[PDB]
Amino acid sequence: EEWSMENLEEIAPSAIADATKIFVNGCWVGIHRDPEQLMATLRKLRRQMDIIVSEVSMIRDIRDREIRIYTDAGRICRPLLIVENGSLLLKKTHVEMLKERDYNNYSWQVLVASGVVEYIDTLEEETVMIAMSPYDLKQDKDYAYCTTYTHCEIHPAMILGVCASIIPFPDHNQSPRNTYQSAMGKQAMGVYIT
Amino acid sequence: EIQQAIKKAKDDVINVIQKAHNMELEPTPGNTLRQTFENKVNRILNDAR
Amino acid sequence: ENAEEISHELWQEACWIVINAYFDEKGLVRQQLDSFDEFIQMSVQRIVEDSPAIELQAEAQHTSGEVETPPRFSLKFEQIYLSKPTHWEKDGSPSPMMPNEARLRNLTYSAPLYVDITKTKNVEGLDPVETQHQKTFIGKIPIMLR
Amino acid sequence: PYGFRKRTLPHFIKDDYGPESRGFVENSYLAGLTPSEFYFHAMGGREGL
Amino acid sequence: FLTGGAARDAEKAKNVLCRLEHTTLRKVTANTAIYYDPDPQRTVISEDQEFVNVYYEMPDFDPTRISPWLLRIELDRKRMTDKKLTMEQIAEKINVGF
Amino acid sequence: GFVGIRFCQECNNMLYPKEDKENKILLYACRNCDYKQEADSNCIYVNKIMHEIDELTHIVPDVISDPTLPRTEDHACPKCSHREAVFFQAQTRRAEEEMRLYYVCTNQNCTHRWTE
Amino acid sequence: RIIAILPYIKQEIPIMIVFRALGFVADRDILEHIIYDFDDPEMMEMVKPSLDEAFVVQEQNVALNFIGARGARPGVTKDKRIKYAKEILQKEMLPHVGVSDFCETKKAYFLGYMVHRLLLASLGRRELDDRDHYGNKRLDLAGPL
Ligand SMILES: [Zn+2]
Ligand SMILES: [Zn+2]
Repeated sequence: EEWSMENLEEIAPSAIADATKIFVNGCWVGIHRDPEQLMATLRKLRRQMDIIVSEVSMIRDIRDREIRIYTDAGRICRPLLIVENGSLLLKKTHVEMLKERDYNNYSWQVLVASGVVEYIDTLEEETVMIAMSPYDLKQDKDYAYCTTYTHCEIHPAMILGVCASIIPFPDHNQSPRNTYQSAMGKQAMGVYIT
Repeated sequence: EIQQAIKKAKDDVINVIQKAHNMELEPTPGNTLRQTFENKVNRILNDAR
Repeated sequence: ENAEEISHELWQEACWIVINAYFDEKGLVRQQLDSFDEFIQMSVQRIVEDSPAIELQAEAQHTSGEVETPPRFSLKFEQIYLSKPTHWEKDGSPSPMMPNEARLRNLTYSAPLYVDITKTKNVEGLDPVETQHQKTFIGKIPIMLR
Repeated sequence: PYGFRKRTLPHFIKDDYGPESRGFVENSYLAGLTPSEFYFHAMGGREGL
Repeated sequence: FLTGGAARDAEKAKNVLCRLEHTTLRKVTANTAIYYDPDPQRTVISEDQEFVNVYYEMPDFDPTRISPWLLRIELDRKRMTDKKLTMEQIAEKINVGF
Repeated sequence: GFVGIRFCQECNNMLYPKEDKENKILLYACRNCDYKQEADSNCIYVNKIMHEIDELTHIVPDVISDPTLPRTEDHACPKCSHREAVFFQAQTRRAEEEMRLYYVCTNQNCTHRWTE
Repeated sequence: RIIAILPYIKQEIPIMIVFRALGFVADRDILEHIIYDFDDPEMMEMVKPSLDEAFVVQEQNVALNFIGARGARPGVTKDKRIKYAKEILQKEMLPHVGVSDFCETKKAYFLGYMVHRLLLASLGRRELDDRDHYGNKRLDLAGPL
């Protein structure tokens, strides 16, 4: 409300058809007439942890002219690297900083607070483009599948669980066999605790 | 030979998508355009396999 | 500026270093501990702050000489203090409850909860007086480990 | 099916009917599956159970 | 199953298909509209004006007694062709249904 | 032609069609009120079974800033001759039976929407 | 035709009586609350039968008496039912947008948005929601439980 937003109680009902509605936790609060610049400002505010924490999900429904902001509990998120202008925001400098958190102090929270990793939830995934690998970013534009990437997977093997990630080469097996091993990994025998 | 056959089948299904987008795919009687397109794609991929 | 770009084998090493950092900080059961800490602090404070106050009025309608202005009481709960998990024995001596002591003795790994109570005594025609009952024990809440 | 808005997975593009986004697995079990087609094969194998 | 010339010719089998399939007014027309028409011989639609005076030149009823409200139904030509229907059948069906 | 609806100028209610026979005129009149006015057009209910959507008007020109949408660099803009365009299929109920592409010019000053 | 199913009311209520019960007697104001663009033909065609059905009710207290007569354990002599109708329209209809006083404008905005979404999905301009789409799901952990 301090940035540029017009509240619902202070507008005429005939001035809504051009603007973009804003929903905060499912409550319609008002409208805004520059949704792309506001969405970029909100992403910049979330990536610095200034006002908005990294937990908050923000969605820009482009074709329906909506902005939905969700802050409640129960939402499930995945960390993803940030891609802008066809390049990763993670550099070799951050890898050396992680080698010196293996020495001292550049923890994962500092990495998220630096603005290179965002928590994208399962509702924001409909509005973002996720690269499978950095190999997809370097393709020439003559045969490029996409040129506007917004995120990149850290590793695809993180889509598995706990009992399913003990399987050696699960991409060479049939899927019900992987399900059977995830069922039988809980029934194995070993040193359960020290 | 197997990889070349799979690549040729993928080029065939890309050409089928292109002719469907260019309004050149005549639907068969008894089913609509989506059903005809899905039948052609499934037939191409199953024949390739 | 291209020296900062991560090469391919450096990308596999770098991404597994990033995953190692994530699992070094967060761990594997972070959602349980985070939800419990949120529950304890904010949920218990919001329950004891959003609960309606007790409103009272005496009704001595079965006896003669009934006063037209009966005395009234009000009770308010405002603050929550949570201690460490502590066990009181049969003689009443407190002791720190270890999780292994709770497992071996079939006890409940719980911590007592204390609440501040404000009791306002009001008489029609007199100034109401406030009484503070601090650290009032109301029950033990179980504590999730780690 | 398009579980997302006109996308099977967020790594593909909207309104993609090509065989990679549709779910055709061009790799054998010896070669190993790409992650998108691994997830597609997981959805395919769940239906039998 | 079919017998005779319907069994071997696709046109008579299509005639059997048209005689069996439920074809309402939903499946055959383009659009509907309701007009107010004060003068039937001077109707607001100019494209109707070429032939409506043909129908009222030798009318079976008094044009003064009729109501001014008009229901204009434009039909799709391709759906008429596919169902092999004609307008005299539609007029006869209207006259026996109402 | 297609006609909209009209509102009263005295109580902002629903104006209904009505007919007078002394002048033999259609009038848009008010039932909760006493207002009446002359009708400019002559239709009162137009229904179209297969209805020709101008879905080029229905698609929002804000979709050029969509990373999830495809891009092409061969179909030039018919208005401003921009090479880059964004193509997608329709979202309606009749147009998934057509396999028809829809193109939006990616220029922020032009935003032309067309179909090839 | 469009109806509304209310908490603690076993009957079916048209939405126009509900909108008049929130303090909007005119039709242009309610169609402003639902149809954001007046240039759209088909949504104006779709909003007609609710307007035609709820023509008898034209005043706010008449709408509140319409609401209160259909609730469980109905009151007597109108006005208490009207009071009961307020207890449905302030504490039961949409508590997430507000339960305080003078919140009928935002509640009318949200109800018009719901009717706008229903009419958008009737004309096929937006996709239908999916039950098993996991974006529409939340996980109750140890905290909320
Ligand atoms: Zn009026
Ligand atoms: Zn252009």
